[PDB]
Amino acid sequence: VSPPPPIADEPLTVNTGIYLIECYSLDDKAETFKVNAFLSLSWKDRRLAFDPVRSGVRVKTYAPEAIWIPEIRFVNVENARDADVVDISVSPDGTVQYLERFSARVLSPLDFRRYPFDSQTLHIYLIVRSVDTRNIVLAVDLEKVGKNDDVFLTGWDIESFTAVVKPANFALEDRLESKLDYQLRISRQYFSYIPNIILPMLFILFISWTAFWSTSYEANVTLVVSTLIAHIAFNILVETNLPKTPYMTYTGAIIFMIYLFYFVAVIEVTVQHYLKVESQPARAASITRASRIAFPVVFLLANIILAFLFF
Amino acid sequence: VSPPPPIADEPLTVNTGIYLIECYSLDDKAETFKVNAFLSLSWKDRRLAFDPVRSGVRVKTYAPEAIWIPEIRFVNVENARDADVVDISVSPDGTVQYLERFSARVLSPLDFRRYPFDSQTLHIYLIVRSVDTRNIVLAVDLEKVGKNDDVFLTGWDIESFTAVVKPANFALEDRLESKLDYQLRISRQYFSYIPNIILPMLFILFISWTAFWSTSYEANVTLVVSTLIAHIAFNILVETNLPKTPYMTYTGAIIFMIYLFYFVAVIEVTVQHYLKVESQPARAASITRASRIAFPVVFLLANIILAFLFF
Amino acid sequence: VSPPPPIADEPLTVNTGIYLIECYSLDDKAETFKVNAFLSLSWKDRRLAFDPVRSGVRVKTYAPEAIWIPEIRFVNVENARDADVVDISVSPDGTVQYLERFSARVLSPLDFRRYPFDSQTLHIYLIVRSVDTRNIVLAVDLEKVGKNDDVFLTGWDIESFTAVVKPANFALEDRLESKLDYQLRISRQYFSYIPNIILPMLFILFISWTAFWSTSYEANVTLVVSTLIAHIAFNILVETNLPKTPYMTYTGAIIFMIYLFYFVAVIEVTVQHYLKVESQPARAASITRASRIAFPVVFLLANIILAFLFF
Amino acid sequence: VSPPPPIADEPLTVNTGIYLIECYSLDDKAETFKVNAFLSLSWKDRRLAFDPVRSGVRVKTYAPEAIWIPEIRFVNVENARDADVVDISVSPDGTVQYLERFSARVLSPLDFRRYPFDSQTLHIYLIVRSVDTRNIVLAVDLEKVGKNDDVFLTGWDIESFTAVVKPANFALEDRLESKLDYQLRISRQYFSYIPNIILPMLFILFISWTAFWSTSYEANVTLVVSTLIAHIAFNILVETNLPKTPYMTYTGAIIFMIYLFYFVAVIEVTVQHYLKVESQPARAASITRASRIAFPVVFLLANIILAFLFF
Amino acid sequence: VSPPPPIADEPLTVNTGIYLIECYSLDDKAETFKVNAFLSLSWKDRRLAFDPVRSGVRVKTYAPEAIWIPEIRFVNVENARDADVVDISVSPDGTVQYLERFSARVLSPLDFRRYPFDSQTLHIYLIVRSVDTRNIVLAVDLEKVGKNDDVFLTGWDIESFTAVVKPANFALEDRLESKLDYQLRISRQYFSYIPNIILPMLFILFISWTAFWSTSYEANVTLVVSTLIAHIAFNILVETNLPKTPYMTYTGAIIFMIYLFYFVAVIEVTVQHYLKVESQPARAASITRASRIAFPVVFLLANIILAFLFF
Ligand SMILES: [Cl-]
Ligand SMILES: [Cl-]
Ligand SMILES: [Cl-]
Ligand SMILES: [Cl-]
Ligand SMILES: [Cl-]
Ligand SMILES: [Cl-]
Ligand SMILES: [Cl-]
Ligand code: NA
Ligand code: NA
Ligand code: NA
Ligand code: NA
Ligand code: NA
Ligand code: NA
Repeated sequence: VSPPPPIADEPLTVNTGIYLIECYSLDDKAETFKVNAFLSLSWKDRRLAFDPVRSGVRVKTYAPEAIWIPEIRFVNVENARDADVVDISVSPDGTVQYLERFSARVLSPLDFRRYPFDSQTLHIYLIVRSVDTRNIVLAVDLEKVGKNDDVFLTGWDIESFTAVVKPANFALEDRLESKLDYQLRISRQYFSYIPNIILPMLFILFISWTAFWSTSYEANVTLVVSTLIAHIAFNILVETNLPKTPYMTYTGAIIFMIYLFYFVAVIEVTVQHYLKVESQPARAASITRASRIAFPVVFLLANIILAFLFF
Repeated sequence: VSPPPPIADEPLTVNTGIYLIECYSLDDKAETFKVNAFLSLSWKDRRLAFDPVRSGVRVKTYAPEAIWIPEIRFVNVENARDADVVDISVSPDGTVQYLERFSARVLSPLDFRRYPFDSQTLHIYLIVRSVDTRNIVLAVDLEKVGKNDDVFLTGWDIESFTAVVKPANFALEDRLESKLDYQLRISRQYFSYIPNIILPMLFILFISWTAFWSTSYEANVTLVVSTLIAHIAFNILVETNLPKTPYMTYTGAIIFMIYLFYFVAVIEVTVQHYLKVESQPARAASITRASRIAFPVVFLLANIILAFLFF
Repeated sequence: VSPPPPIADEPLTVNTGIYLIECYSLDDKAETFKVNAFLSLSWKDRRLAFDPVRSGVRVKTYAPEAIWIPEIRFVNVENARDADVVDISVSPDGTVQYLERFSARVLSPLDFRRYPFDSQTLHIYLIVRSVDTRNIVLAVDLEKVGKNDDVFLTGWDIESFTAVVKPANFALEDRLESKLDYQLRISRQYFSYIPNIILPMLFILFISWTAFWSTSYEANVTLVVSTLIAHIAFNILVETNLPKTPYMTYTGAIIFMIYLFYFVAVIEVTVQHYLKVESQPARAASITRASRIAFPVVFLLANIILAFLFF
Repeated sequence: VSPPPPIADEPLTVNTGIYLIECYSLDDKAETFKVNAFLSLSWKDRRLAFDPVRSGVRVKTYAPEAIWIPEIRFVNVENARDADVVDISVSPDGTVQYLERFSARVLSPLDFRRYPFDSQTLHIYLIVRSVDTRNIVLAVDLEKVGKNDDVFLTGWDIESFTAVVKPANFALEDRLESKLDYQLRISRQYFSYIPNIILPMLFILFISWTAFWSTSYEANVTLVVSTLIAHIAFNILVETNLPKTPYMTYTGAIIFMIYLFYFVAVIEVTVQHYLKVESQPARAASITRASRIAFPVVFLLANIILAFLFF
Repeated sequence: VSPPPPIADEPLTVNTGIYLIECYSLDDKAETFKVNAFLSLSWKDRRLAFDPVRSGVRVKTYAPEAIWIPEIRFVNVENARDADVVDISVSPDGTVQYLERFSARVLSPLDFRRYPFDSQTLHIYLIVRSVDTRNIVLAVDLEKVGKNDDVFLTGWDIESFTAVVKPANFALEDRLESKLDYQLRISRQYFSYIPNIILPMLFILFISWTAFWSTSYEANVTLVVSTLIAHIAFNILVETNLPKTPYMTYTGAIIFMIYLFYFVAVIEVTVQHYLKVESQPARAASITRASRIAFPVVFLLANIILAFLFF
């Protein structure tokens, strides 16, 4: 089969629409998500036109094999989409109405800078390669772009599913390609991070600061070192749920900065002891008393500065 | 092939039934379960009707290709179901009896609020898209709905497998859709959680409270900090078996609240020592004596309040 | 094609046989195992009978397509078996001899009560659905049931591979189903558990009891708390290799009971210190001296009681 | 199609050859390895004979479907090999030269007794089932057996890839089976084990022995218990990279024996303290002084004995 | 179908080109990466030639089945590539322009010597086996070799994608083979390693050195042993993200060497205590004072030596 012939030299417009059914498995480490939706395509093929009076019927159904169907592919998919044809319907003028149900693992990158208080724009790129007979251009039928109300992405809030109506028309391997951008705007449900990582991490830090109300070196060493290891466990736990970024993430920055607080606490604890042993507990008392105010104040200000830089 | 013709303007009723053979792999993190079942379909096609005297036979068997079969899909499945046709049998009046054995990974969300003392309703949604010739409506043939006696879902108790007999008939992409709700009611086997997580977690908490019968700061610091680290390991272990929820789970709440008890124990231990050093062991004795009653009482009441809010 | 016709009203007997070539991947958590075997089927179809004198051949080979083959399925399989036909041979009387090679992930439940000193009976269920023309019944040709000598299941000892010769006939969706039970009897190789989990776990417990020969509270607290944490690690390591059971496993019971020994050791250590501080070291000495005998004796008797209840 | 006809009662010889391209994914836990190779087959089928003077073409090419091809299977594979036909060349006498390139997950058992200083022989078993027309026997055309130079198996050294030229001809389910043995000899690259597990494990053990130059019970308890916990982590780490064996592995034995050294160190530390408290530091001094020589000497001799038994 | 006939004895040149659409999943442990590209093939088949005047058309499209297509395979792929034909276009002279979109898991080895400051050259090898009619040789059509701007390999910087224009022409199983080398040059984004592994690891080491400003053996033992355990946790975390190499990696060397610093710190701490107890605190003071300079200086020089050997 060959593509439909042009009336004049116009390109063939394939109207598209994606309707999300099931949306799942957003892998932060892999920067992938799995989709399960409807793909609706529509184009005019005059060769398929018929008289509704003479034929009796208002629409004609065809098998994919019977007629010409545009080879529509997804750009950022991992493997080729799994698709199953729901319907192919021709109206008297030759307007073909294709519908298929598909599933694909889509590879759209993520910006972890404000993690876990981040929002993402997932992309689904539809593309079409022009044949030698004629150039094929994509379009968005906005009435055929939507999503189910049940559509739920675990640990995420789905904000919008829209399409950038003007396609990107460009050359690739000496043939004209028409790309379309479907954007799924989502925002992370940060709630669980608070009682599971953030608050536990702050509690262990404040426990390390009880060393500023203790003269026992052996007890302080235990307090600051033990809590530093729990902080190491939280750093490891966090960096497992995330990929290696060439930039600093919000949680990454807080986690990193807290190491400096542990390091300075070890110095204070060491200084206090050296001074006490050197028979200068008065000077050690001044340093310990100051640290009680300095550590919370510097922690609170440093956090104001970080939240400011990141948001 | 085309769909059966209407005697009048009535829609075509496809009677359905799901009989679960094997139910398995309930992933709490993914909110998926795998199923292995029979899917039975029954509809009347007058074109297939025959005389049982003239033809000799009582029923006629057909290959799927020979006749029209309604396109039945599952809504909340992950990928398209794996199905294999068991039988197609036509009765003299034209009543078709389709049977297929399928497997699918079903995506039904879970409510972890009362975890691990939760009960779930897993859903299997059957759907059908109306063709242009005529509208297709689903029905439940209750005699062809069930579960095998052997059906076991590891770590769960299977309560019931029923179907909401009235379909959800609605419009989608300008065509009628008939959705059916098959509900699998299950309840978690919480027993293992008690000797593996709950009791070990309570033992480590009570061990931290032996610091209220000790004047040794060095020993108390070790007792409360060491047991706090074991509590962190239990928090990590628990949050691995579960997905990130935008709400508080029952175990999540208890685990979180227990951090506050560790934090207040560190404060008491610190106050006792400061007072002893400040040569006020009488006042430190009053606080330590009070804590011995306060901590268990507040723990017991806080737990009564939590169990009340959650159940 | 249609099934063979009955000489009288008798059902059609399909003689079966499974011969294991490779047996592997027993997942304790999933209660699955992978199998790679031959499935052999034999039934009489009089329509296929021929005179060996007139025809020239002793046996005739047919492609699956050509003749009627009974639809045999596995009940407890996860997904449909992967099968490849080795041979189809018809003798002069019409006796068909089918052979295929297959692989399947079989879902047979396990009894972890005596873990890791448990024995299991894995099941492979063959089933057949009767058609409208005639009822189909399964049989066991014992000369065609066996296993290769090389057959090895990693971490397990293969005891026997037999079949329950009388099928389990029952009605399902108003049609006769003939089920067959192939049983693979295996027993766990517990050897590794001894130097990796059991002996390390006992060593850490005995180390906690060296606190009964020490008056140093700070040292005892460290001994009992540190070893309790290593016991938590062993509990976590063990519960990862196993699924969540609604019953107590043997290792689960020992692991649980050992927590009580750690809890009572913390109490003794606390009592000894309180008494020493209260200037009653004579009474604390009596308790410590008693504990030295009590703890090993109660541990040894409690273990005799457990081994008795479980074996 | 039928198998080629004989000249006499001679069996049909299918000449074989395996040429490894890619060798990878050696799973120690699963005792599997993945292989991407060429499987070459050759047999004579006089029925395919042609005159090139008349046919124009020295050799004739065919699609697998067009002619009879022996059903050659692998014994020890997990699932059926993924194969793609490269070439089928038929010369005028009727000699078929079959080429395919496949990938398979071969299941060949491993001997971990000398781990990580072990050498393995991985097996790839080719098999063929005789048909009723005539018996089929396998052969090795040594000119078509080899491996690529680039063939690298991560963490292993590939020594040789050879075939046992004489097939194993045996009876199975009353039909001749001709099995061939292809052997891939490999030896583990033990180097990473030395700086990652062996030396770290020895360092922590020697650190525990610094307790023989310390009179501080509190410090000794910390030294021996802390280092014992690091040894538990190394035991856990090692047993994760390995399956549960019914025998003792070399690393398993060293790891196990080291527990006894920790247990005896705890006894010495306890004895020293009891004696010091009992006002017998002279006797405690004798035991501590002896331990300084005993522990390294017994460790060194025990290791000589183990290396001797294992190698 | 047969291959195109030669004008003379020249081989058939198949011009190739790979253009990467998406590049993903670089597994350091497995030494694999997944690719999704275009594969373009061009060769002349005079049998397909046509006059543009007489035929009207400028180019003729064909289905893969209609015409002869060279069997191009990838050497270092894991399983056979997933490919889907985009276009086949024949010019009047008989020049075929084939295009297919494919996905494959490519197995190219990695050099972890400078990890995580390493650069890699990933390879994609295209190969072709000569048929008996004529020899087939590969070529690089540089205008049809490239990558998309969006191409992102998580945690890596993509430097270049080029092809070694001269193929490797060699004999294999008595037929010629034409191999082509496509090289993807990438360099690791080491930035995340600094705040997550390197700086945390240095902080814990410096904390261990605060023992040189403390006379408390009990506190020093805790400082050096606790920080040694956190270093073990970093060694384990690092060796999980990497495969077992027969050479020393840069991070591996630093991690290893740091163990020696912990071991010498334990010795110093032990010597200081022995001397203090032996009533020689003056000599212990000299050693402790020296260690304060020795440890940082030796650490800094040893690191200069390592960076020199590795870079
Ligand atoms: Cl696609
Ligand atoms: Cl479906
Ligand atoms: Cl099956
Ligand atoms: Cl019954
Ligand atoms: Cl029946
Ligand atoms: Cl095979
Ligand atoms: Cl390939
Ligand atoms: Na078409
Ligand atoms: Na149909
Ligand atoms: Na059949
Ligand atoms: Na064939
Ligand atoms: Na072709
Ligand atoms: Na301590």
